[PDB]
Amino acid sequence: SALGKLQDVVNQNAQALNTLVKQLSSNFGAISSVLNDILARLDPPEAEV
Amino acid sequence: ASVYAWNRKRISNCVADYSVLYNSASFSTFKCYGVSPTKLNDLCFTNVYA
Repeated sequence: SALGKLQDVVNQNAQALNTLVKQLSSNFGAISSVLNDILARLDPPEAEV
Repeated sequence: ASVYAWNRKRISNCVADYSVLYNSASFSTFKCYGVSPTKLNDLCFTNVYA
């Protein structure tokens, strides 16, 4: 634990990036979290929503 | 079958041409909710139930 101060910075940056990528897998109330699935499954009037 | 005893048929291990369903005018209502009617020929599915 001598070099904890640098390790905290590295861990915080990696954790923030990891959480940012994990947020892509959430649908946020939509039918799916994948854009390609929405483009392939729906017409533009519902796809815009 | 009647609505209280509605018949459920499993559809699996087949290639489906949905274009004959869209282009047929015999159906008074042809309304899809979670998928587009014209994209049905381009996707693969499982757990199809009628």
